[PDB]
Amino acid sequence: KKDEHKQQGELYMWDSIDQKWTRHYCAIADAKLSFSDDIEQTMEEDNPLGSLCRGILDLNTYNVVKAPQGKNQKSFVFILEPKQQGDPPVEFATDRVEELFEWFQSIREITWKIDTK
Repeated sequence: KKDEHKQQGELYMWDSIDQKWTRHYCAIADAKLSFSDDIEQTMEEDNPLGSLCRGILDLNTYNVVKAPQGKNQKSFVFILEPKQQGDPPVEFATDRVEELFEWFQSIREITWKIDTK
């Protein structure tokens, strides 16, 4: 028995702004991943726009790499490496082994693997 369904939830991304791990509302649609701004750890100084889609990963020009021993107070981290030209990388992390293999395997399902013919 198997059932396909959109993978949506929360994730963590390295924030050099405050050098810490905040909570972001992620959601994969079609072949892209959109993460929203802090939903509780908001650092709005003057309460800017905020909006919903703070950023999206085309997942068509990146590379996933399982970072060992995690990064920055982490033990399990994954880094995205753009393939466009000279774009910056992005670090991700979780608090469980299941959430890690679940969210990161999906990100890889679009980047690490690409079926086009």
